[PDB]
Amino acid sequence: ARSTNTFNYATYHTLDEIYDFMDLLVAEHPQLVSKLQIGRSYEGRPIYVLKFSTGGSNRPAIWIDLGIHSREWITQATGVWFAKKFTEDYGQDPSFTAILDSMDIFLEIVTNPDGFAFTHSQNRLWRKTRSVTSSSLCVGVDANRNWDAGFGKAGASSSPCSETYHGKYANSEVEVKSIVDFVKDHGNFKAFLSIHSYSQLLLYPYGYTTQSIPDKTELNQVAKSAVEALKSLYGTSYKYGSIITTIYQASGGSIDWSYNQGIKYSFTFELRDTGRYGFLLPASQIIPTAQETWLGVLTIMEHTLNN
Ligand SMILES: O=C(O)[C@@H](O)Cc1ccccc1
Ligand SMILES: [Zn+2]
Repeated sequence: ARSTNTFNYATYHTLDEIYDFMDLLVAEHPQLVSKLQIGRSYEGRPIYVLKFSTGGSNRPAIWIDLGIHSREWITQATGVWFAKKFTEDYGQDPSFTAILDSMDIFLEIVTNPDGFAFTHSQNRLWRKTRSVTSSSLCVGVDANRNWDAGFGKAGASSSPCSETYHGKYANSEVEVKSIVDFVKDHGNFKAFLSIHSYSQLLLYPYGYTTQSIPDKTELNQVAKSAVEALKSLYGTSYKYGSIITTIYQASGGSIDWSYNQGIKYSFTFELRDTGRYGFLLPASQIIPTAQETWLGVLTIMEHTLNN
């Protein structure tokens, strides 16, 4: 792909293709997009975030990350599509234009680059990072169990060989600490969205505790509105609710952490499907998934801009 206009959005790509895509995009829309390196992975690959902004100084922002679990390929694919869509819709879509005119969007397409490279080279279903666990033969940590939110409580495994291993301590994974430092340093994030697959769910906090968040009514109403928007295109049906009541008890998850930092609009999307293909969703479903997920995300952004 010589231009972001010739990149194939309807197929799954490797890490290099996605990193090359980032530079094409910046080159084409220098005034709107910037590439930031917020850290380096365990195996030393750069960790990149795309910043979409029309100016200002430390405008309130929206965080969106994809690919924290490497095998959920539909998420990195949706992230690439979103990056392109942002550049297409600014100045065309009134709603999206109003958002970018007042807020910045930070997009992390490949949150776990080492695991992503591993899914391409050796094990398509790899979920964790690739950090070497000292007193074990088992590699990696579930980066979505490593956050400082009920860290180590029920909903995570203490065994290094588990798919849900939480790691030695909160934020032990550089892929996680890189995000934590960046968001803490920025201090003006208003929304935090973390995308996964599969199950077709829209979740809000909490996963580590049965306690209800103080903003439950509002977040529930936003979730309802976002799922209605998403369903409007292809009829894809999503359920919504707090993590613990909807999926399962899970400790150390990112949105529990972000909400505890005061970032009210903290949500996780679990993309298509419901099990027919699961992690191996056909390339033919990439665009439809991305398009409908965009309506759900845009709904949340609109609420953020106004409240
Ligand atoms: O097991 C997982 O990571 C997610 O799919 C569910 C989840 C989302 C957000 C926070 C905790 C858990
Ligand atoms: Zn996941």
